[PDB]
Amino acid sequence: QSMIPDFMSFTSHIDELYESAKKQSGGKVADYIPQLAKFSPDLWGVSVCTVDGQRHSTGDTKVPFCLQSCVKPLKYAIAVNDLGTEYVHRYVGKEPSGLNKLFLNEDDKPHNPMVNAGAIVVTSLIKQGVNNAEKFDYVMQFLNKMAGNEYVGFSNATFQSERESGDRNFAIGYYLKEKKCFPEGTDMVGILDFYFQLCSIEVTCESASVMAATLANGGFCPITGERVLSPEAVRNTLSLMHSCGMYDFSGQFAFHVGLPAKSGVAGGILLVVPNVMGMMCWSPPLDKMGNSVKGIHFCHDLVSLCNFHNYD
Amino acid sequence: QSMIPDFMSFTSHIDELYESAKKQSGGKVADYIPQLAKFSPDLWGVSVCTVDGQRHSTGDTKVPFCLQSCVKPLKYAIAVNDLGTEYVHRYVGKEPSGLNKLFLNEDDKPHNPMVNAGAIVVTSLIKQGVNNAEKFDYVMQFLNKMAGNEYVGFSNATFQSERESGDRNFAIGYYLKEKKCFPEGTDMVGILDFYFQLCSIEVTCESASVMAATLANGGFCPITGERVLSPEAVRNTLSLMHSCGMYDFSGQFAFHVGLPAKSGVAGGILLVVPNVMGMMCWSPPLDKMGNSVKGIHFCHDLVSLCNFHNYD
Amino acid sequence: QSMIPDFMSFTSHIDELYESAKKQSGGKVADYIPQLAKFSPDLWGVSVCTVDGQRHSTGDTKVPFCLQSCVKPLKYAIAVNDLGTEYVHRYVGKEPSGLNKLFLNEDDKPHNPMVNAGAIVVTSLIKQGVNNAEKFDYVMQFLNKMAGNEYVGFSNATFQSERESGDRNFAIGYYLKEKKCFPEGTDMVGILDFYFQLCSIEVTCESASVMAATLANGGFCPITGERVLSPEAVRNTLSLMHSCGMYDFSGQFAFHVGLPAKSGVAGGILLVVPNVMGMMCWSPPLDKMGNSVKGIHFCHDLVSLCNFHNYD
Amino acid sequence: QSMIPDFMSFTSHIDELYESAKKQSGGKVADYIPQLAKFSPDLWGVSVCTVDGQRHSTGDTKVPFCLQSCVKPLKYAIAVNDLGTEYVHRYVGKEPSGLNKLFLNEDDKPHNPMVNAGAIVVTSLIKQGVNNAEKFDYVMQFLNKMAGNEYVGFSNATFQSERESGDRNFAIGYYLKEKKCFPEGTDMVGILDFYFQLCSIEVTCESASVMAATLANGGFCPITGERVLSPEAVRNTLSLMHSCGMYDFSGQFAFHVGLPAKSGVAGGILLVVPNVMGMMCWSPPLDKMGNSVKGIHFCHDLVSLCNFHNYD
Repeated sequence: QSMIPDFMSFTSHIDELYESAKKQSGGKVADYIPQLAKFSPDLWGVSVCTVDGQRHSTGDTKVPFCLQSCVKPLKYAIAVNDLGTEYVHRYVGKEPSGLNKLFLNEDDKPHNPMVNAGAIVVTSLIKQGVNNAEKFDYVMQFLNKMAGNEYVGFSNATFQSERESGDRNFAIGYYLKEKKCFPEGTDMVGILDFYFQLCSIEVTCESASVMAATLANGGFCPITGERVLSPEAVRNTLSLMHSCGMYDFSGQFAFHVGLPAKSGVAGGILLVVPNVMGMMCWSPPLDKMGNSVKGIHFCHDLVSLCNFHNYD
Repeated sequence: QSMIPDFMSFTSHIDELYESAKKQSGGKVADYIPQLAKFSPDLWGVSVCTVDGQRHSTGDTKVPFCLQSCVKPLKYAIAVNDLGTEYVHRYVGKEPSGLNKLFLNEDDKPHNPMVNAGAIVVTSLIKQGVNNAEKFDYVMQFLNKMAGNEYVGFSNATFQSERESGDRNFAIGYYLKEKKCFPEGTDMVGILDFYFQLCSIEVTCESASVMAATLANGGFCPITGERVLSPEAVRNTLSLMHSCGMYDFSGQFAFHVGLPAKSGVAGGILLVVPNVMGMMCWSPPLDKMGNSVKGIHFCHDLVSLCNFHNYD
Repeated sequence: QSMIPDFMSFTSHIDELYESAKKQSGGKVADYIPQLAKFSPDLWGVSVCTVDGQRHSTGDTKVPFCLQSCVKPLKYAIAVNDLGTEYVHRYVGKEPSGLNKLFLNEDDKPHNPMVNAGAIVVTSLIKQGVNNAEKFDYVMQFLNKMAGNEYVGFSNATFQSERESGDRNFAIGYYLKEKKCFPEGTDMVGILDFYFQLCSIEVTCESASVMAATLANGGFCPITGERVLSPEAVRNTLSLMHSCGMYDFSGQFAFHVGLPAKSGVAGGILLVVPNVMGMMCWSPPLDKMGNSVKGIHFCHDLVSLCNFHNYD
Repeated sequence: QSMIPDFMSFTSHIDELYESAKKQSGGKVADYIPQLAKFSPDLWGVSVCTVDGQRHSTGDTKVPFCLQSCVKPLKYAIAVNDLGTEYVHRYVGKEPSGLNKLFLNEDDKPHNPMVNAGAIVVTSLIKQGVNNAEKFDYVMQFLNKMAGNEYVGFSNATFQSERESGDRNFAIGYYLKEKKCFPEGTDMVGILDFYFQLCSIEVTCESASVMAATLANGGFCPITGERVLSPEAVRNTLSLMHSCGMYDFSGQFAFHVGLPAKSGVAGGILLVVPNVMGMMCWSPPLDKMGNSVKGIHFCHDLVSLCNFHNYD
């Protein structure tokens, strides 16, 4: 409950950590598509939004960037919220996979919602029946509520490039169709289209931190008081972000940082400190694992300083 | 050189083995598409064609059926014949894979030409540049020469069903595209189309046995004297049929039968006894491994009786 | 901080859950050795020990049983406590493995301290230099402090049976020696002996719950006020128990229960509710995964009722 | 039947190939034990022994060296010869494994007799009941018959070093014991001892080539006319040498050379040309795969020149 004693002083520490992370210039900006290669390796922003509704930003916190995989926890939350744990998990697993890297697990289901095959299946469960345009509007609405109506855009350029370039996602798409992993009567190619769109949704560190804070606040948006996601949805999302949100670094991350988080190839890291605050770190240069270098650094420092680790 | 002493007497033994195999009624006729489910489980034919040009058939040896995977050795032979060992193998491996069942190997190449991913890549190497209609005519011509101009048809029904149903081959198709496994400028979807057509080519035990005899005769068609395939092509094809031609039964088959062979889901088994004869066994009911039950039985008996095993 | 409002009332709920679990009669009592087969499938005990020092038991909470794998978290805590995170992890990983089931990971290290290969390596790090008798006394002392000097015995019968029967642990032992996984100059066979002894240490639900409470209390024994383990040791142990403490059920467990726990083939389940209490459930009949049936049931019920899940 | 036209001229070609291979100075002499590191990288010998009984040697063909893995085909032949295909294969598989590298396969049996786990199991089947000294004498006798009584020694130094250093073979030993892979009442540690001895048996290129010729001659020693191995034994051995005799190079070897062969860490390569001749190439420097560099080179050249490939 009693988060941080003095928020203003906490703010001062965020800035120090931010400054320290700024010195980390390693990594490479994703470049499989021009829309990602465009970004400057020097962009670096950190936005905080407590359960209180208190805000604080430092760095490039108003420059829009694509959620990419950061959207995975979000659409999963939405699915559980509208369909419940039981139904959703008839189509997707609940744990980290081994590491080469099969699309399905022992039961012919994607290992979890945080890997592509999983996110693709989860995408096929949301608002079934209506057209893609409607489904897309539906999720945008949902993301707006989580962000307390702050910035939520869309990158058509990214969407177009992701589609006419995601051969691997199509491989996954057909494979899942082959294994009957989708709900009866699913238009697979149409689902991949919806999936590419969701990955192309844009946010800023500021609006994203509010989304994170909503998850940190048991499903209530810290700046509107509104209930956006069901308790069940939030807990599931957090559990999976804890164990599968940082790609191949998930294990190390859970051990050293101990916080629910989710990274994206755009350089973002959606971080959550349960009952305390939500955060969004962003910096285009990624490491071998695919996580934002400055972001990973900052997260370690934050936990070592404020003792935020799940088991402190 | 000195094959079998008396061919007429050998013929009498073929009939006995054929009759013995006829008692084996186990297995299930493939049924993932209606064109295969249609077949009667009782169809059973065995055609022999020696290096001499001597023929002999017993059973349903004139009922057309699709080559399916039996065409894999054949198109591979063609590729090596027109492009040479070195070039072809820049795109496909030369050995059996482990067993779950990755599309690519350590070097991002399909393990060998006998598995789907391999056959698909091999298909992309033949007669590059021309349209599919032309490529198809080209291979048909080639198959005719191997069969000494005997029956070589095409099943449009099978082709159509294979296409609008091969989700797994499409998964493989996109995956290979993703890993840059095809030659520069390959139209992947167009290649899968050519691949489905090749699998739909029809033969009879009689015309197929002539094809096998051509491979048994170092590349010369036993009934026309013509050189159809280069020595290099024939040896490669035989080596791979020896180790990867019977799906997951390849190991057992190489150990107990010791002959170059290739099975197909239609129930066919293209068998080759180097410098002696070519054969084609056919019977729709397959076992767990996917091989023709009567066919597998007959092959074991043939080797136990005539001591045809590679190492006798 | 504010654990449960009224402990006496909480006690009443424990008894209800205990009674409910009692109806679950499935599973099989381990029987690879007679010392385990001896146990009655009806034994069922649950002991609670809060951070306050408040106690409560129900069922067979005074019948001694072997820790078996339950000792893994405990000796790991000890290693980190005396050697620090960095040193210990030069020899053992920090995450769940895939699932067949290799002894080592990508870096030739046991995946984590909760699997046999890991526990064996961890065992080789404790009190290096002294003889086994001394090492054993050292750990017993440590376990006594964690249990606030309550019951901590030893089963010579189990120890003897485990040794002259653990062919697989010996396979692991030699393999690790082969891969130079032990500290310079380690007597491998001697280490396996120490390992078998540690698995043979006996506790009761009551003394074990105190051990769990010590971990729940940041390293301080709830009934002596003494500092037994360093904060670093406790946090590491808890993180790994969260992700690797329930064998192949770890994933499901982390998702549905969300609590640090560790099971043992004797039927015990060391459970920990951070900053609230420690617990020890015990019931010999195990499920396919190897976890106590009644124990697994009880744990699910406890979290569904008291909302103890890490992310509630 | 009609091997090579003129043997004397063939001899002249062997010398040319031998000379050509001599220029290949790559590779590293095994050095996990001093008894192997001792060898000069320049040693290079090639001995030929036809089915006729005609001999020819070039290079260091009288310098003794350990069979090491070259003994695997030989003891397997012996097992099949005394127990028959059926019995032997209740304990060991018949095919190449995948590639990390599990000790057992799907049925809990070593994949084949050519890998360590397999050879160890095969070793436990020979002359059961008698003591190791007797078993050893028994196999020595057998090897003498295959070598037409030519050089067959023993390296006690190698044996001692292999034992007090084969941690991995012990891991395999205990693992197999754990999976009940040995015949009822097998003294596992005693079997590993017999296994280390068999690997320490010494031969020269000359005596080994005679052993190979015996296999090439359907089980009859070319220089004594005696029947040493049953036809069944020889065919099985050859089939497995064809597919599993060159470690991880087996696939490539079967494709490009197409001859039954078996390599050893001492630098030897037991080669067999069915119904023509037996050979033994030896040169201490091995490649990444573990095969003799000069040996591999020579074998390729031999087949390209004399068209000895199984499918020429």
